[PDB]
Formats: sequence, C-alpha cells, structure tokens
Amino acid sequence: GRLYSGNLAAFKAATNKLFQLDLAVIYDDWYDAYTRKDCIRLRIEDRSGNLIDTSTFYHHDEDVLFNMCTDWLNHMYDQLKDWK
Amino acid sequence: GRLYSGNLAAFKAATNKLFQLDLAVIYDDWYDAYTRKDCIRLRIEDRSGNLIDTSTFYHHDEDVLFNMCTDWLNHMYDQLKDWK
Amino acid sequence: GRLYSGNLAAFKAATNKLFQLDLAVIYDDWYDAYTRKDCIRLRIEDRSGNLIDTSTFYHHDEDVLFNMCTDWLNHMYDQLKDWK
Amino acid sequence: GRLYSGNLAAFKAATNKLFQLDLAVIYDDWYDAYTRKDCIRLRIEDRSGNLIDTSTFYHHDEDVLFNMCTDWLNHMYDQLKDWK
Amino acid sequence: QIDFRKKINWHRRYRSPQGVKTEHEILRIFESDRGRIINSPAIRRLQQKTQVFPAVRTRLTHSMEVQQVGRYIAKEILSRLKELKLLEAYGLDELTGPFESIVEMSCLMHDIGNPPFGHFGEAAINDWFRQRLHPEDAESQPLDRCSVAALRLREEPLNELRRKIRQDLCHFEGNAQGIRLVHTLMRMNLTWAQVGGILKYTRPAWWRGETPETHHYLMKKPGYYLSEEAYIARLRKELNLALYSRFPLTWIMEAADDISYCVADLEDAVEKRIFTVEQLYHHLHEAWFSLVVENAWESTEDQFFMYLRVNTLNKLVPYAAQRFIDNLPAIFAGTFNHALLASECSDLLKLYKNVAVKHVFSHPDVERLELQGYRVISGLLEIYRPLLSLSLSDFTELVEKERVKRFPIESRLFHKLSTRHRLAYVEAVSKLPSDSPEFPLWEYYYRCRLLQDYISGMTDLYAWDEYRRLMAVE
Amino acid sequence: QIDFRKKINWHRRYRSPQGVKTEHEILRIFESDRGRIINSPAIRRLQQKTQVFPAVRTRLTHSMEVQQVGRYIAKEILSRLKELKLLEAYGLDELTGPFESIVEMSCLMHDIGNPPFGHFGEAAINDWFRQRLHPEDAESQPLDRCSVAALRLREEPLNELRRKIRQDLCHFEGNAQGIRLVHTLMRMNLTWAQVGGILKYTRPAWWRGETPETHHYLMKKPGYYLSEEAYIARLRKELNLALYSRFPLTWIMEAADDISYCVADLEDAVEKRIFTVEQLYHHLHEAWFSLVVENAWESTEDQFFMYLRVNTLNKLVPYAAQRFIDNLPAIFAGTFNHALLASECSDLLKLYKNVAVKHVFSHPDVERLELQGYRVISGLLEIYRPLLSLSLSDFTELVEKERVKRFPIESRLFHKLSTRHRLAYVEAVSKLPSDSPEFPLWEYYYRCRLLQDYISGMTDLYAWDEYRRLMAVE
Ligand SMILES: Nc1nc2c(ncn2[C@H]2C[C@H](O)[C@@H](COP(=O)(O)OP(=O)(O)OP(=O)(O)O)O2)c(=O)[nH]1
Ligand SMILES: Nc1nc2c(ncn2[C@H]2C[C@H](O)[C@@H](COP(=O)(O)OP(=O)(O)OP(=O)(O)O)O2)c(=O)[nH]1
Ligand SMILES: Nc1nc2c(ncn2[C@H]2C[C@H](O)[C@@H](COP(=O)(O)OP(=O)(O)OP(=O)(O)O)O2)c(=O)[nH]1
Ligand SMILES: Nc1nc2c(ncn2[C@H]2C[C@H](O)[C@@H](COP(=O)(O)OP(=O)(O)OP(=O)(O)O)O2)c(=O)[nH]1
Ligand SMILES: [Mg+2]
Ligand SMILES: [Mg+2]
Repeated sequence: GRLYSGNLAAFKAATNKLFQLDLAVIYDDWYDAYTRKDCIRLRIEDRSGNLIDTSTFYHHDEDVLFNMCTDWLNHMYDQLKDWK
Repeated sequence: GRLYSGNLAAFKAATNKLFQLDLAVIYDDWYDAYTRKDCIRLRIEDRSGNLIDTSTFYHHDEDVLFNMCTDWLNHMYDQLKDWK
Repeated sequence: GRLYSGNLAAFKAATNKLFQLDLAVIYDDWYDAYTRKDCIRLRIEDRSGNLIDTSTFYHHDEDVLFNMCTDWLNHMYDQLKDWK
Repeated sequence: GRLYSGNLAAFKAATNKLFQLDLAVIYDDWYDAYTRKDCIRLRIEDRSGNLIDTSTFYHHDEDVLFNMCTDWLNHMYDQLKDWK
Repeated sequence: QIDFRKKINWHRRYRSPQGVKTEHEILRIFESDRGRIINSPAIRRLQQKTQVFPAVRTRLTHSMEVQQVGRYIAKEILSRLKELKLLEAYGLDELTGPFESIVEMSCLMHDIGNPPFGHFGEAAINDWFRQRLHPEDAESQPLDRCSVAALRLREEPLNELRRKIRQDLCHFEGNAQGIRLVHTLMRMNLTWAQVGGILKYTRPAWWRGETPETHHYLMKKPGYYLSEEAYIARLRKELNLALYSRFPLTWIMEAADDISYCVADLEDAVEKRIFTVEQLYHHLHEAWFSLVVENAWESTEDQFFMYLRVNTLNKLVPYAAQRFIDNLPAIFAGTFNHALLASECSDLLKLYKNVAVKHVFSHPDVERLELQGYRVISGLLEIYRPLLSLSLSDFTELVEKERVKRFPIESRLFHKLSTRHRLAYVEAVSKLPSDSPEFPLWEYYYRCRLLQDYISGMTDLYAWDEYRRLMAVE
Repeated sequence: QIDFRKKINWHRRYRSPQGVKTEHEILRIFESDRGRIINSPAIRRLQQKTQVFPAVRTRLTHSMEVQQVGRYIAKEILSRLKELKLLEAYGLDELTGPFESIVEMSCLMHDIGNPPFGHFGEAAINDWFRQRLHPEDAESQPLDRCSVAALRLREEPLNELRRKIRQDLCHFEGNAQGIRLVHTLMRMNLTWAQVGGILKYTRPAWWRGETPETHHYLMKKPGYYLSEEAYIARLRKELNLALYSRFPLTWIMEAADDISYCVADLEDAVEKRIFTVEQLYHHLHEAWFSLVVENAWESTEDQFFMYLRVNTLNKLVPYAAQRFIDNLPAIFAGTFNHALLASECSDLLKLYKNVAVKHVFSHPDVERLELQGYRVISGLLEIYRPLLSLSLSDFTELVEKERVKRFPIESRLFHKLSTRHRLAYVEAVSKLPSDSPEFPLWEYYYRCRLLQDYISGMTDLYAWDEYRRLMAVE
C-alpha cells in the first residue's frame, strides 16, 4: 500500500534533470472532497519567478499517480528542449 | 502517610495470641460518609460460631486507629483470661 | 512416546510402601528378540536374601507395562498383609 | 611456513607497474609430480591478445619463488622499456 | 448400524443454532470454527515454545505438518469408501467437507496445553505438589503428612471428597489442560464435534486403583480434571458415547502425530552442525530395509529428506487408511483398544526413533536445558507459596477489596496473575453453596488450579525472565 | 469462450508427468505441491521476520490468516456458480479441488522474497547500487559517472545490453525475487499453475519509459528480472497468456491481502500497552458508519476484535465474489485493469488504514527500527565491496581454486556466502558462450545478483548480528 522506491527515484531524477536546465518545479498534494482520490499539482517556473506551466493529476493509487507525474515532467522537459 | 510496620506486627501478634485460646476475630474496614474518618469494626467469636463481642473504632489516622484496635484486643484477651 | 511422571511416581510409591514392611524388590528390564515388546522382570525377596516371588511382564507400551507392574506389586503387598 | 606480505606486495606492484604500460600478465600455479616443488607459470601478453613471452619457475619455498617471479617481471619490464 | 450423522454434531454450548440446516449452512458453521481457532492467542503463543532445540522448528511449524498428514489420511479414507459405494450407507454423503476440517483443526490444537519446558516442566509441577498433599496416605482407613488442615482425614462423606481432591491435584497433564483452556479460560464456544477430537484419553485424573482390562490402552494417562466432570457428561450425551469411550476421528489425529515424530529432529540436527548426511546414511544403514530410504539418496541435504518424507508417506498412509476401514465397527463404538500403527511398517518408525534417541536426544546441550527448566519451574512455584498459606476469609477479602493494608506482600503477588484466570476463579467460586461444610475444600481446590493455570500458561522465555527478575538477579 | 482446463496446468519443468489423468491423480499431483511448500526452509524462516513490532504477529501468522480469507473467498465464488449451473460450461466440473489449493498456496508464499527490515531494507539495496552504475546517464546518446569500465557507454548492439543491465540492477523488488527464489535457488519444481499465482505485476525490471495506457495498473511495479526472460516466456506459452497479462486466480490472492492489512496491527497495539479499547472506540467513531463495527462492542479485548473480524468478513467477502463473477471475461483474458476492491465497502478499509497511519505507524519505537535497518543494510553492502572490484580472471581463479595466496582478504569474504548461491552462480555462468564480446557484462550482472541474493536471504536478527561481528564491536 506504500510507494515503491523506484518511482520516487524516477521522480527525483526527472526534477533534477529539468532543474539543471535553469528551471524550477513546485509541488503540492492534497485529498479530494468526494472523488476519493489523491491530488497532485505541479508547477514549472523559471528563475525570474515567471510561471511557465501548471498541471494537476488525480488518482487513488500512489504508484500510478507518481508515474503520471514523472512522464508529464519528461514530456515538459523534452518539449522545452525542442526549442530554447 | 502510610501505616508503620510495627503497628501491623502488634495487631497480628494480638490476634494470634487471643486466637491460640480457641477464639476467632473477624475484621472489616470502610470509609465514613461525612465524619471524614476511616472506620474499623472488629468482632470476637468462638469456635461454635457464637458471637461474643463487637466493637467499632473511628479515626482519620491509620496508626492511632490500629493502636486502639490492638489495645482493645488486649483488653478483651485479659478480661477473658480473668475467668474461663 | 515417553513415560508419564504419574506412573513412575506410583511405581516408586508401591516399592517404598512394600519395602517399609521389611521386604525388598529387585528390577530388571530388556528388549525381546522377536516379540517386539519391552520386558520387565521383578523379584520380591526378604532381608535374609530368600527369594519369595518372581514375575515377568511383556508389553510394547511403557505406560501399560508400568501400570501392570504397579498393580502386581500392590496385589503382592496386600496378599502378604493378608497373613504374616 | 606462509608467505610474507612484503613479497606479495612487491609482486602486485610489479604487475601494476608493467600493466600501466599497456601490457597484461596471466598467472597459473600447480604442484609438481615428483620434483616435490611448487610450480608457477607467467605469461606476458599485449592488449591485442598476442603472446609476447612466457616463463616457468620451480621451487619448494614460497618466498624464494615469489622473489624470482618479481625480479623476472622487473627484467621483462625494463627490457621492454629499453626500446618500444 | 454405522451412521455418522449421529456423531458429527454442529450444535454449541451457548447460543447454539437450532432447526434444520442444509449443506451450505453446515459448511459455514464449521468454517467459523477455523476462523476462531486460527486467530486465537493460544495458537499464536506456540511460536515461542521449543520443540527440541532452543531455522529450527517451533511447535507451530510441527503442528502445520501434522495437519497436512492428517488431511491426506482423511482424504485417502474418503476416497477408498467411494470405490466401494459406502458413502450413502454410512451417512457421509453430505458431510465430506466437515470430515477433513474436524481432523485438521484437531491436529492443529493438539499441543496447546503443554507447560513451558515440556516434559521436565510437567514433572516439576507434579513433584512440588506431592510434597504438600501426599495422596498416597489417603488410600485406606484414616491414619498423616498433609500440610493443609482442611484436607487431612478425620466422616466418610467428606473423606471421599478429600481423597479425590488430594489425588487430582498431583496429576497434571497437557491433554487434560487443553480442554480446560478451550472451554473455561479462553471461552471459544466451539461445536461438540470439534471438542470431541481433542479428548485423547479417558481416565479421570482422580482415578485410584486398577483399570479394567478392556480399556488398558485408553486409560494409560489422565484425560480430564475434576472441574470438568459436568462438562464431559454433556459431551458424552451429545456425541452418543458410553462411559470410558473415545471419539472416532481422534484415531486419525493420533496416527498423524506418530508419523511426524522423529523425522524433523534429524533434519534439525543435520543443520545444526552435529553430523553429516554421510554419517546419517551410515547410522541408518547399520540401524536395521525395503526400498523406502535407499531411493531418496540418488544441494543435497535440501533434497534428501525432501524425498525420504514422500517415500515414507506413500507407504505409511494407505496402511493407516486400511486399518481404519477394516476395524470400523469397533472404532465407531469407541471401544477399540489399539492404535492404527507388529508389521513391517511399524519397524521403519522404530528405526528413526532409535537413531534419534541414540544420537540426538543425548547431546549435552539438550540435557542442560532440561535441568535448567526443572530448576526454574520449581523456583517459580516457591515464590507464590505465600498465596497458598492464607485463610479463606483473608483470600476473600484480598480478591474483593483489591487494596489491603494487612498483607503488603501477598496483595502484590496476587496482582501479577492474568485477568482471565482471576475471572475464572471468581466464576467458579460464585456457583457453590455457601451454607455447606464442603466450601473450604472446593475453594482450596480452585485456588490450586488457578496457580497451576498461571504457571502452565507461560512461554519458556517469559518464565525464565520472570524467574531471574523476581530473585533480584537482573 | 471461458474454459478453465486450458488454465489449470498440472505439468512441471523437470520430469513432468505425461499422458491422460483422472481426478484422483490430479488431486494427488496438487497435494504434493503443498507437501513441498509447507516443509521448505523458506517458509520456516518466516517466523523470525518482523511484520510491524519487533504474542505479536510474525510474517508466518499473517500469511496463515490471508490463507483462510482467500480460501473462504474461493469457496464462496465456487458456491455462487453452482446456483447458476455454470460449473459445466466453464470447465470447473472436475477441477474444484485444485482451485482452492492454488489460491491457498499462493496466499501462503506471497512474502518469501522480501528483504530483512522490509521497506527500508529495499531502499538501501537500491540506493547503494544507484551510486555505482547511474542508470539515468544511459537513457540517451553516449555522453559518464559509471564506476565499472565494462559498462560505460562507448557500438549500439553492446550499448543496448549495457543500458539494460544498468537499469535492471537498481530495481530490486520482493515479488520479482520470489520467482527467482522458487525457481533457481531453492529448486522446488512446482507446477505451472502454482507459479503463475505468485506473478502479481508484469513490468520487466529493465523497462524504461512510459507504460501503455491499457495496463497502467499492472505495470506500476517491477515484476521479474532480466535473468528470467526465458523462464517467463515458457510460462506464458504454457498458461496461454499474452504479453503483459496476469493469471486469473492472482486477483483473489491480491484481495485477501488487502482485507487483512490493518486489522491485526490494531490488536497488536492494544496488547502492547499503547492505547485502550475505549480510546480505540473513540478514534474509530471520530474517524468517519453502518452496522459493522458498532455491533461488535456489545474478557473484552479478546472478544471485540473476535467479532469485528467476523462482521467485516461477512460484508466484504460476497462483494469480492460478485466482482469476480461479474467481470469474468476480462479477468480470464488477463487484461482487467483494476482491483476487486468507489463503493461503501471501500470506505471501511480506508477507515482502518487512516487510524493505523495516525496512531500506530508513528510511534517512536517503530520509526527507530527503520533507521537502524537502513544503516545495517547499507553497512553490510559496503563490507563486501572488495568482491565487486576484482577482475574477471581473478574472480574465476578464486571460484575455481578456492585457496588463493594472492588475495588473503577476498578469499575469506567469498567463503561466507551460502553454498546454494555459489552453485546458482556457477550454473548461470556455465551456459554462456566464452568466445563472445558480451561475456564480461553477463559475468558482472550475475555477480551483482549473487550479492543481492545473499543480502536479501537473511533474517533481521542474523543480519544485525553479522553487522556487529564484522565491525569488531561484539
Ligand atoms: N512500519 C510501517 N508499516 C507500514 C506502513 N504502512 C503500511 N505498513 C505495513 C502494513 C502492511 O501490512 C505491511 C505491508 O504492506 P506494504 O504497504 O508494505 O505493501 P504490500 O507489500 O502489501 O504491497 P504490495 O502488494 O507488495 O505492493 O506494511 C508504514 O508507514 N510503516
Ligand atoms: N511506592 C509508594 N510510595 C508511596 C505510597 N504511599 C505514599 N508513597 C510515597 C509518597 C510520599 O511522598 C512518600 C513518603 O511518604 P510516606 O507515606 O512513606 O510517609 P512519610 O515518611 O512522609 O511519613 P512520616 O512523617 O515519616 O510518618 O511515599 C505507596 O503506596 N507506594
Ligand atoms: N528432549 C527430548 N525430547 C524427546 C525425547 N523423547 C522424545 N522427544 C520428543 C520427540 C517428540 O516429537 C516430542 C513429543 O513427544 P513425547 O514423547 O513427549 O510425547 P507425546 O506428547 O507425543 O505423547 P502423547 O501422545 O502426549 O502421550 O518429544 C527425549 O528423551 N528428550
Ligand atoms: N590461522 C592460520 N594459522 C596458520 C596458517 N598456516 C600456518 N599457521 C600456523 C601454524 C604455525 O604454527 C603458525 C606460525 O607459522 P607461520 O606459518 O605463521 O610462520 P613462522 O613464523 O613459523 O615462520 P618464520 O620462520 O617466521 O618465517 O601459524 C594459516 O593459514 N592460518
Ligand atoms: Mg505433536
Ligand atoms: Mg501480506
């Protein structure tokens, strides 16, 4: 019922990989009212404090939720390395 | 605030001394309603179950109460060895 | 598969009971050749070394064997207290 | 009767010294049939797998045997640094 | 006429289900019994009790193997009756399911009453009491070394109860303690058929004299205590048993225990650096032998026993099934006077038993732990001696008020007894007539039982630690 | 068309039985599997592993409760199909017996691969390796922080194997280790159907990237290692499974584990002087609730959980059976993407989980033993570091001669590894082509696996003692 270590390692690796390109990621988590699922909001910003993108993910299983967070972070990373 | 060992030893010695003369002693203790003091009732009976005497003592200090019980037991013992 | 303590206690009690009447009991045990059962021989003698009686019991279970030994010893005891 | 640590250290140092010049050393040890002495064979080869030299040493004492191995390795090293 | 519907009783003692049921409801009733037994503290406690050596087997793992052997035997017996079309004449047509469950659960809880340290813990309880009551002096006309004034012989009607109480307290047995544990203390409220499967012997613990010749095997050890003379009468009335008779399925649980007796010990020794397989091979060969043990030789230790067990099972289980089927009327009547296992199959077991006795049960480490346990139990029985010297009024006041200024030491010893034991004592005492001359005798008997239950309800480690702590050593 | 005869396979891998069999022979085949599993050292070792608290439950007793829950669920499902006359169309007419046995044995050995200290022992193995190989640097074109010369990226065909080996070694999982334990090391030689019931997840441990949207639940954790890519293909061929699919019966074992998750912990806490029933009553009430928990209130601790468990079972098991029956085609295809347990029955479990998280899993004693185990495993992984720094020729000479005068320290570290692990390594290496450029890579992979197997095959106490002994403290 807990979160497997590999998923957490992948999440941290993605955050470091896209932070070493002069970006920043802010994280928040909470519990939904009636949807009965955990909620994670991520925001990717720059050094100057400007907000570049936001996303929100809903799921009642920790592993699936963190996998979605990691692959979304990877998609943002490679679409910001497509240009600039 | 507790009861000193010597008083308890004297009580037990008196009970054994007057029990070795073919008697028996029954004991009961309780707390008073509004007099704010502990209550001890003693009854001296014979082997045949006949009740010979009763007494009741009231006091809010354990040592004084047990001293009164012991000296009453000694008085009963020597007044039953005055005759019979 | 072992021998219960109560049976051993009964055996020892019987031996002491009938030894305190100026008798003696000698014991020997072995294993049978083909009958596949343990063998116990008891001999009851007197102080003067004269042999009074002998008996032999065969069984493959320890508890039953010791019960037979004990009840035989009791029978000998009370038939020697029938007279003399 | 054992092998002293200094001789082993010298052997390892010689192997590393002549391996850091793009060479390689292969080792094998056994016991002789009737000569009653230990046997050590060394082969010095290159990176490309070509065999450059071989040698074999016989002795019944470990320390002398390893000293001979070490000084032979040093001779090969400095005669391969004489040219090329 | 054999009919198993009159033996498999699914009623209970409290809040018993009544009416007419179907197969599904009976199966549901019998599954709840498994649910209760498996999640009980008594079964959990078995993982801290030593079998032989203090990846070695505890009492829980050994019971988990006896359970498998018994289940396999039961299934073989049931299969052999379908090939003869006798499952409809014998009434087992709609009761096959509970047949295995009763046997399996009886196999599991066949060792819940044994005291700490085993056989040497049972003697210590017996010896210590024999010097307090001296039953041997109550077998004839009144003479006396009894240390209790209310039990010395002086009044025949009271004399009979005196001698019964004096004899019963010196016969402690694990099998007799299991019934008390499952009925009075734990209060599991199991079905009659499940309780009947853990009653192995039928001799009352107060019995004095010679046993009848027709039951000299079923009477070799005590079966139940004097506090259950009313509970066993109802059990015999429910399960249709005569006096001094045994339940049928109990014969299977007895056989499964005998097969798994000395095969695991050898594996424990071989993995405790004692001897090697080669040595073991040599010991067995020089022991006698068929084609049961040779074929298992050809890692190595992990796959030698792993085939020797299968070889011995495939040749021993069918013999047990055949013996059960052949002697069916006598077993069903409950008067069969033998065990299922004078044949070649009985020699192979004696082989293992002899090897284990000669080379395993004589190691110095096993024998020392048998002298230490004797000492520990004897010492623990002597610390609580003050509780057995009080008077009836004093003990009553102590159990009622629970804060006594006259007994500073005894009031603290009494508070270390477990709660359930004290409730058992209170409930047992509250059912006796106060205006009766036999009240002190029963009160003393129940006090001694309470002490015995507390001593025997421990583990080998907790008792050892308490013994060191109460003697101001640790 | 659903047909369970094509799923219940009774063949083996070595010396498999061939031909046509009957019901009795199939039952005999499946009983031997139980006999092998129950008398195995891996199951025995479970009685020295801590569940939560170091009469508290070990891993063996918790598995013995999961087994009962799974058996009850299986019997309920089988009963519900007879009331609809579907046991002949679905092929389960003559296979009811093995249906329960497979589920029960899968429930028993669902925790044999977990390392010592649990979840905090699994991270320590993963972190220590991540600093040695750095898989994150092998996800793109060759750049490198790898500490092994034979695994750094430089040659695409070798690069793919390099990145696969580097990714696999940093994903250690207990479920993936169970298959390796039952197949390669222990060599139990079980039937295909029994092995298929312990394969819970289907993600290869070398998988990099994003999972398909149709399997995002069955891919959430690694399922098997790279050393079993040949054994799982044959398993899928025997049991008729597509790529990335699950065995049907595995859904039941997963549900039984979820029901028995946080009910036992609460009882352990209540018997470890943490809180009282009254407090527990209050915590639960303020938690939310039906008529499941209230009715159990009316000793006391021994008979509150004893009815709360029954209440929760009688309302949760039928829901699981109905969910299994309703979604039968998708489960049989192996592509169902949910678990059997958004309903009112799922809230009651979350209640217990929240209470346990808030009041039990935060006690100071539980958290310290999680910091100590991390330290111990990390320390033990560093003592055996010298074995991972040798060359291929040096390690080959060491494993062959077993008495080397050039490596006095490493030759003594190698002799402490268990024998079966060394035979596993020798057998794995002896099947590779020596004249191939990929030999060193596979040799290093198998050496790392050997070290991981040795570390994860211990108990919490043996590892702790060895850690203190090898550091010259004790
Ligand atoms: N010490 C501790 N134990 C926990 C915690 N959360 C859960 N547990 C316990 C309760 C469970 O019975 C036990 C095993 O469950 P886990 O959450 O570790 O996962 P499990 O192996 O059941 O999941 P799986 O199917 O393998 O993904 O761990 C926690 O935060 N701390
Ligand atoms: N362990 C324990 N300590 C107690 C108990 N009752 C009282 N105390 C503690 C509280 C007091 O601070 C401390 C000393 O008081 P005592 O009642 O022993 O008598 P104290 O010496 O004050 O009386 P004194 O003026 O000498 O007659 O004993 C008890 O039952 N057990
Ligand atoms: N330490 C030790 N253990 C023994 C000895 N003889 C047998 N055992 C072990 C092997 C058995 O698995 C275990 C229990 O068997 P017992 O002979 O104590 O009797 P058991 O309770 O099975 O018999 P029962 O049906 O109750 O009369 O004791 C011995 O001399 N010493
Ligand atoms: N623990 C251990 N002791 C060994 C070993 N080989 C020999 N010994 C013991 C047996 C000898 O009585 C003792 C001392 O002999 P050594 O081989 O250490 O050399 P020793 O000092 O006699 O030689 P030396 O004349 O000084 O070169 O060491 C070994 O491999 N391990
Ligand atoms: Mg047994
Ligand atoms: Mg589990």
